[PDB]
Amino acid sequence: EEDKAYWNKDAQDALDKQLGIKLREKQAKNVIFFLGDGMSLSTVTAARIYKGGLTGKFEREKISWEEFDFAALSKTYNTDKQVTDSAASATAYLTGVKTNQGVIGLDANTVRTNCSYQLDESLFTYSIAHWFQEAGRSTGVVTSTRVTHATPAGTYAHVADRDWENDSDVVHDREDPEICDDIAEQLVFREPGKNFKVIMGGGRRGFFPEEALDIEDGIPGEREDGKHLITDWLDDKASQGATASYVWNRDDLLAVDIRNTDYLMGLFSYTHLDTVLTRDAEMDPTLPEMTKVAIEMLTKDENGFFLLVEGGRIDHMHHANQIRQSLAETLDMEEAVSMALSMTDPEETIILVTADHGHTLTITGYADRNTDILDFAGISDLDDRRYTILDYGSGPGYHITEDGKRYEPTEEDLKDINFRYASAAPKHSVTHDGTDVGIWVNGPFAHLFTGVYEENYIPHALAYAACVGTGRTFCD
Amino acid sequence: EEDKAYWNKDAQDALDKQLGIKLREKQAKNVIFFLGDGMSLSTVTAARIYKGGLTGKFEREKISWEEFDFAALSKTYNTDKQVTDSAASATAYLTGVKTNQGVIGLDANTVRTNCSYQLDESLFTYSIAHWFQEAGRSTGVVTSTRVTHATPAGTYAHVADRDWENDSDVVHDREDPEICDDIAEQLVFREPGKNFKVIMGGGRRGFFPEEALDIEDGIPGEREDGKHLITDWLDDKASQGATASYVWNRDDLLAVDIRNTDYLMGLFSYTHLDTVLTRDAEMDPTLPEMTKVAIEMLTKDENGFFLLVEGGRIDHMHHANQIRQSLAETLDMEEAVSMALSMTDPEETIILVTADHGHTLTITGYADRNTDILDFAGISDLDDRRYTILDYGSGPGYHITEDGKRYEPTEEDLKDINFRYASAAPKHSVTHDGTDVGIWVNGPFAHLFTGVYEENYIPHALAYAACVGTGRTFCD
Ligand SMILES: *[C@@H]1O[C@H](CO)[C@@H](O)[C@H](O)[C@H]1NC(C)=O
Ligand SMILES: *[C@@H]1O[C@H](CO)[C@@H](O)[C@H](O)[C@H]1NC(C)=O
Ligand SMILES: [Mg+2]
Ligand SMILES: [Mg+2]
Ligand SMILES: [Zn+2]
Ligand SMILES: [Zn+2]
Ligand SMILES: [Zn+2]
Ligand SMILES: [Zn+2]
Repeated sequence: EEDKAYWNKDAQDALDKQLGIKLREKQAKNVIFFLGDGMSLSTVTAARIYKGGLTGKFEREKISWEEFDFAALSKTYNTDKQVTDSAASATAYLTGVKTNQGVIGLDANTVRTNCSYQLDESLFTYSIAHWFQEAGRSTGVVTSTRVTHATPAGTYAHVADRDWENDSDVVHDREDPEICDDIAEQLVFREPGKNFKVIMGGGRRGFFPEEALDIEDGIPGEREDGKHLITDWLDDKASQGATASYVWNRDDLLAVDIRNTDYLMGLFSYTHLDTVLTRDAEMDPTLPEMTKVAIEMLTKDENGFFLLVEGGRIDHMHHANQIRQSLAETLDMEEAVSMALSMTDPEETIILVTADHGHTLTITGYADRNTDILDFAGISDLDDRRYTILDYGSGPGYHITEDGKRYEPTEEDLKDINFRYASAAPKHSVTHDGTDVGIWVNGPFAHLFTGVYEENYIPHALAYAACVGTGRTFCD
Repeated sequence: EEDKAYWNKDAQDALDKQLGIKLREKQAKNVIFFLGDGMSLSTVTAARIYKGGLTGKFEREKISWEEFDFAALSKTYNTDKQVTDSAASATAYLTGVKTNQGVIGLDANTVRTNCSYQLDESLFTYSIAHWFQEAGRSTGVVTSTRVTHATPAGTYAHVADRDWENDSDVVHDREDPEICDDIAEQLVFREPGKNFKVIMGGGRRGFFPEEALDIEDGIPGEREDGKHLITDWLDDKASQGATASYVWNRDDLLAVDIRNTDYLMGLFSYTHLDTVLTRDAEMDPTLPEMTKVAIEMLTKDENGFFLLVEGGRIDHMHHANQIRQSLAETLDMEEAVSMALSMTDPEETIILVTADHGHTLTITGYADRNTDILDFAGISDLDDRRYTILDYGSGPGYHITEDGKRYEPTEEDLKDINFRYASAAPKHSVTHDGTDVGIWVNGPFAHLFTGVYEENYIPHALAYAACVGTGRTFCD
């Protein structure tokens, strides 16, 4: 059992592992950046125990990226808010500069929602993908969200409001769609987006007009400027003499001819991809399946590549206080990191996992070891009503019953994938959490991540190791 | 302002600092171990912003131990509970073995509250203070809690229930005080406690009987066996030919003759010491003042020393959801680390800061940069009532008004040092939180703390760097 000799051997071994660490002081060829949107340290702990429940190891289970020797903390406050949104944080960890709430790829001079600031080049921050391209290397993005959402957008767009995913969004804010480029336009017509070898995720809707109908669903598009950006993208690649493929389901993705495909656009939903627990496994590729194909394509570039993979709906599930779903999203991303580890060489590939910000998830006491993380924890000594292990500081989970008592979750509630666990402060969408988030790194220069950093440090460190961009460099 | 150039220089400097790290691969002569009881990562972030509010730096401020280059994460589950108490965690991080809820210094064979198990030497786990003693080096302990409380007790005691601080506690559990040694007894009559050079904190009550009255307050003691343990402690020291001092107030501590004093017992309260915001600064020494004298005493040992300093009422305040007091307790500990750093030599002294377990504190959005961390964050779009930036997943803060609405905190509330910030799940005493906690380290072999570790790894790593104990060692 877990007795004295057991823990002592457990510690001495972790000690041996730690004394056996070999530093990797060699250039990074490849960088694969995983981003769990909203993935607080409490999400990671709870997901570890959730995973353990599936495997039978329970609290002793390990999350794949926790096998890395280097972890660090990341401070996420931005230029105007203590609790950052997904846009300003992406600008920090992908372009190296902190910024204002709702702004992508522009500095804190920006006034949110005012398109004029996205016309001023001096205010532009440039992404690590931009740097990889400037260096003659390939770039790609994979996400479970719309490919125009804040996180992926951070690798290529410069907009004064992250809501401006397509031209209908710009118009909704009374800005001029003729001069205010939306994110979907930027991905297809401007750098670095137009040079991405791989683009996968959701958001077909932002790429074709109201007059046209969606592949698969036949839902009218959102564009109001008549542009058919997917065909524009396909034509552009063809006119360059390259082979390009556009796919929208799992079988077609898996059937892609990797050796002969130069460019791959895979858009698997009109909107964000379906969540792990609701998706049709036949029609939707999983995060690890996208990750795999992406790596397969990008690794043809012998000079190296940068790929962003986002576990994006972790955040959306937490916003609704839908903790069961949030944990399943998280593990989809944990399995993708394992996919990436198994396919690449650590003497040449940095795998970095982080979060853009947290969520107000907490893990309360005092359930026994091996208890399902999503179960009840006990009964309250104040109102004699049950409470769950997991709960939140903010969100719609807060519930005063008709007779003015605290809602008591039931056993049916716990199993319901749409059940909202309790919060302390009611809100229609839970707020993000301002606590520092984790960073975990493996590969070349993984030891540049030991302490506590400003979130914007990340890419500057990554550029040093990869030898890209205009800052201090390993090759320098 | 915080524009593009600003953030880029910020990151390049942090990068320069990182590339300048020099490893310390030399033996540790000294080990100073700071333990923030219940000091979750969210507590550290919130305390960082709280400190900034005092210094005018706000979210840009840095906690002293955040200047260290090495941080790591610690997994705190124990052998029977997902969310650990202070007793089992202390056993883990001070003796290197995880154990059952409520148990100190025995392994998981122990059945809580069954004294028989504390009679079986084969189930004993030994503390890093024991190991320093065995190596001919000095040891001490400083805390804001009773000196018999779980945390300090982890350095010396072996009991089947952490409630057994004095004999009256043992009797209350129907165990035999004659053969079931309470914690206060063990500190004075058994090793390693009898050999500590320094003992500071509170809890005089556990050391003298009901028939006797407290120095200072004249409160009858708790002991029911007539023992006067302080005079037993003094007499033991004198009969060894050593000088000893017993002090109970700040003036007297500060007046202690350091060069001529071999042993120091400073007990400043009948019970736990008063909280930072309620203490009488003339009568009670601060956590940094204790730390200073402790180091002054223990550094006379040319062979080295181990010192535990606990910021212990962080936890007690969180239990009541009293967040304002928790943050002041935390900063008292932050200032002690600065005191320790300003007095010792990093080529020879490890300073490690960690928590035993967290608390369910969250940092909600969306207040502006520079907003007082303890202020309101905004108004709920569900019930049109204010909510605070800080709140908890568990505790007595949950409050449904008489008319069945969500209590609305007032401006008066926020300034009241006894006001209980809102929780999501009502409980008389908030539960601890199961989320991983931080570790931050400086000095020799600080680079043994880089990733993610079981909480019991800590002392094994510390022993290696200090060359103590029976495990793998740097001197080996
Ligand atoms: C948007 O910014 C421009 C550019 O300086 C300014 O002239 C204009 O009035 C701003 N709009 C608003 C609504 O503040
Ligand atoms: C306590 O432990 C002893 C020692 O093995 C055992 O004989 C005794 O019955 C136990 N007491 C309880 C309450 O189980
Ligand atoms: Mg996202
Ligand atoms: Mg304690
Ligand atoms: Zn986000
Ligand atoms: Zn969000
Ligand atoms: Zn504790
Ligand atoms: Zn506690």
